Amino acid sequence: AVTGQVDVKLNISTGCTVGGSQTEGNMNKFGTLNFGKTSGTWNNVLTAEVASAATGGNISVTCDGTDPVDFTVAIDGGERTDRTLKNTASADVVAYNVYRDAARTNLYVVNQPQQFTTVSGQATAVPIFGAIAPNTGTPKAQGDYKDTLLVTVNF
Amino acid sequence: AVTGQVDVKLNISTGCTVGGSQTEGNMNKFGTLNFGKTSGTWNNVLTAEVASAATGGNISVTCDGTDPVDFTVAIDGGERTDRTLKNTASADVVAYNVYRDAARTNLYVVNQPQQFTTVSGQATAVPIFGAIAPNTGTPKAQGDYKDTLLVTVNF
Repeated sequence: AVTGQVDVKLNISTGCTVGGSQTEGNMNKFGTLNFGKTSGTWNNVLTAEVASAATGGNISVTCDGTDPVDFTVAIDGGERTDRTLKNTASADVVAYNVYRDAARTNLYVVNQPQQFTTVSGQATAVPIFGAIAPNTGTPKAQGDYKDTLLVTVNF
Repeated sequence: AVTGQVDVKLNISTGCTVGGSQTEGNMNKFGTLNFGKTSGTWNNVLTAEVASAATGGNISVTCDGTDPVDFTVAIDGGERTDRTLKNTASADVVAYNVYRDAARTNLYVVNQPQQFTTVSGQATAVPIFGAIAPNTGTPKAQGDYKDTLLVTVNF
């Protein structure tokens, strides 16, 4: 019998809120990274942007304050922690990655707070640009591949 | 004068130990559930994970032996027994809950042994995922809200 304590805390004072999300039960549904349909072996880098579940556009984070606030954005490694989509039925995997800029260069490194700014009376967008490498080796099995990345807007 | 007996017992043989805790005086400090800063009325479900007081990551329970032991995890209802954080100065309360899975579905029911597995030469993590409902009604007073959940790793 090892009984222990867990201090719970919350500082209600002046915070920042994330728009574009829908409450899926008790977990915020931020959006979808839909690469679309594809064949077994694709030569072009498959690339799609996150579509917020609430509006359809990009996640719009706004801060409830007057002065500028510097908030951070961190995305985790997915269900299996290595950013791989898994086929619903078979065990095939599809490696992918999420970048922050339009040219697939600034990668959202696993469990890292990619910095962000937010200004007076405005909603800043959180671009989560997906990208998949060209698979010109083995044709992955037919079906639907999925993953649930947990995006962590933290301060 | 009602004098009575209390039998004390301890079976020293082959037990299981919880890592990630720090001994706060004579009580094991397991960790912190830090939801962060927030405004009076938040529309998004505030959500944070427990951070072990010893390492900063998740509580890592390991057992001492060779056969996989099945240990249980039970969390209580907090200081007031209804999972509410209380403002340090005023009497305002903030209802919350702790779940076991990443999607806020498998709730750690009050005083219930949520089952767990553990194999030899490995440490299993105890995910205590916090979650707070969207308060879009009354703005709670400014300040710090706290609670001390007692996590009970028992066999």
